[PDB]
Amino acid sequence: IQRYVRKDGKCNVHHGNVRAETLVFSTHAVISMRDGKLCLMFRVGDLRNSHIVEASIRAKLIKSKQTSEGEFIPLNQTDINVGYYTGDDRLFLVSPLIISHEINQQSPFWEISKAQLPKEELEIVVILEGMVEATGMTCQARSSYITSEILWGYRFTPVLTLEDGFYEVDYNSFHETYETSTPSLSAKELAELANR
Amino acid sequence: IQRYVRKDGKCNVHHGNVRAETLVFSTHAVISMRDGKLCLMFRVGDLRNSHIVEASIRAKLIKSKQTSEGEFIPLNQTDINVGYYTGDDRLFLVSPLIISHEINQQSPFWEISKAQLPKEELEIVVILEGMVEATGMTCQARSSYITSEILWGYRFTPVLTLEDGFYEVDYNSFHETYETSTPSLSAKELAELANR
Amino acid sequence: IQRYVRKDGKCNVHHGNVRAETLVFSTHAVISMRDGKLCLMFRVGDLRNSHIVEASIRAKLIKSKQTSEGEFIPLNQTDINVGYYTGDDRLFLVSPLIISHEINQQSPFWEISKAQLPKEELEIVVILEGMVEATGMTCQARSSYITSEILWGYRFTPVLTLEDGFYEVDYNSFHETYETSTPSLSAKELAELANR
Amino acid sequence: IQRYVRKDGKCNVHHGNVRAETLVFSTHAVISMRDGKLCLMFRVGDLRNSHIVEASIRAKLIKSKQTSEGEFIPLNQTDINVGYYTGDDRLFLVSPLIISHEINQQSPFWEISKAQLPKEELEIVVILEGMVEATGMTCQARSSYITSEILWGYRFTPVLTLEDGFYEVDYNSFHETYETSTPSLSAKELAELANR
Ligand SMILES: [Mg+2]
Repeated sequence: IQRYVRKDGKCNVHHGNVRAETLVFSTHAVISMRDGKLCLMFRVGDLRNSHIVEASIRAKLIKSKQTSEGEFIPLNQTDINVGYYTGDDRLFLVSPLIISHEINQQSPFWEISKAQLPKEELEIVVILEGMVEATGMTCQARSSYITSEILWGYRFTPVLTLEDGFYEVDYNSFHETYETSTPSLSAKELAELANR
Repeated sequence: IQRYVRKDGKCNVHHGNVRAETLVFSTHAVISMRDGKLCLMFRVGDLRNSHIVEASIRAKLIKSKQTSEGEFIPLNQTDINVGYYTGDDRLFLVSPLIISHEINQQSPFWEISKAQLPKEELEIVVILEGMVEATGMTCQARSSYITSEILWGYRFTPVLTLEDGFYEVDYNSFHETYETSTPSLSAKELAELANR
Repeated sequence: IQRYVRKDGKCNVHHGNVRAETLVFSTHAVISMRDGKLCLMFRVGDLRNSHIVEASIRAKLIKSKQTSEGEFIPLNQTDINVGYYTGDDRLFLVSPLIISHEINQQSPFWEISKAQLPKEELEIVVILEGMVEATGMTCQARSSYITSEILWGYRFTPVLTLEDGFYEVDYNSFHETYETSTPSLSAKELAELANR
Repeated sequence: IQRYVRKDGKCNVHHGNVRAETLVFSTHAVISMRDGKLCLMFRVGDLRNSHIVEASIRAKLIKSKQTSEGEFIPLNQTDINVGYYTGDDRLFLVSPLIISHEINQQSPFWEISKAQLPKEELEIVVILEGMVEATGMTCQARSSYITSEILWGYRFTPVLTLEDGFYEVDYNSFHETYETSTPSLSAKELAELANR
């Protein structure tokens, strides 16, 4: 069993690193099943040459909406759950990670089906926050996924491989994704169907 | 669909910006229905020329009170819920936002009706907190809404408009508000009535 | 109605202030009823000449204990609830505040009666944390309450008075406390008795 | 009763201290019963010559996994509960502490028995985070526990002793541990058995 982190806290990624370069999110987001739940996921890269202390991830849904009373909100913001409750948004960013927002009753994608997706006018804003160990200062990295950028029924290619006592990152695959069998019903719909 | 945030994280607000100027809250707060719940809301502006990382919002109710045991607390503080539980107080401040505190059983405005409002001796203190990307340092901006400053049965004028691939802010409307049909019962009261 | 905080965010405490001096906790802690719940409370002062951004309060119970399996923990730590869940530990420190830990089933003082108190070998450690606006840096102030320092059946004298459009703090009363009718049963006990 | 923390906030540990040296986690982790619940625990040392403000602890489980849909995640991360919900991960690090993750239904060790442990391919990554009072800057200390490093059915030797009005730390015992009667069933198993 090859350790990921050594006893003295130095990680075993990127042989011969030194722990500006900007951080990178995947260009696309994918939606597909993980242990019977539908999930929207996007990938978030590390910083090749520095740790990010107190790193956290959050996402906003930006979407215009009209309240049952006729109030119209341009570009309304609401928070997408990417680990907030269990502390799984407190990232340990030492190699690219797939962040997953599980689509449940409280998720805004609850009723969005495959067909219905390309119709919706929305944008996921993703936001990484954390203190760069090296620099001492607080960073923020952002990115965005509009409708046409969320690929339904795909999964992220793995990029992490163990080679000679270090784990190397094939950054070429970073944005690459592949197709997999995935129902085209909405989450709400899978739930109804399952629950009888 | 015109993006709000570009792939590399630069937002599309305030054409030709550069991301001291002080931040601004609305002068008044409004109370009115959103999807069948009564809501107290106030607006909170952005910083025209800088992002605010790890920006959060909180509000205190300052109100003198007497405990059933006769203890009298001058200017007692209690926390107003403006997204604390779901992470909707973790703001993405890139254009003025209406913050909403939904008036539920645990809200102190639960039993405050329209008539009853101008009678109560209270003050909402609003507090924005966050690190100014530019400056590196932690900012705090505060403001206040006393009774006469909460307008019952109004809504905030929208200020956000898309113009030629950027979203511009009509800062003139920032404080402006308009009237709308709104019941004059208290939340507790609407709840009773609805629940039979 | 004299405002506590002005529209531009400047508070109306300590006429002619300028917003080292150390922060101060009360020398004693008191235990007494507030709206039918028993409460341990201690007072925590402000900084006469500076705000404290992102100010929070927490408390630890330090008490030696033996697990049902015979493991003996010297000076075991467990967290005392002083607003953690509702965000009432996120302080707005602009005049001395009484912090209250309500003694409920999950509080370690649940079964501690008046008689039983002076028998217990314990220490409350109180810890204020926050960034000094002036200094830019993170402060921590601590203090402690051992058994003999928790006064049962008392209340904190008020210190806050409005004088000519500013609220002045009578710092003399800061530590002073007074007696009030308070049952000498433990919380667990009041609960049983009440619940029949 | 010898105080642990004095009225003015100075702690009574390490006679003649001055409040680089690196922080230290125990080399091993132990698993054993505390008040009828099974617990994985590891020890985390203080900094002999400085306090750590806003100190927090978190742990990740790193373990490769395959989703019921065949997706294979190398070195999957999931958060281990070490006080997140009650605020017991907000440490008061003034002498080495045993951090305890109670193994319940939501813990990944739920179904891991004594026999089954040495078979599993996993790694606990532990991460201390906090601002060094002295230095002004944010620190991160990390360490790791692979399978062979978690000792089943052991307890941490105590290291804290009161000597002449100060509490001294026998740093020799810091990593030392001892054996105790402990069932070899998994938590899930003890639960079933107990619950009839
Ligand atoms: Mg911070």
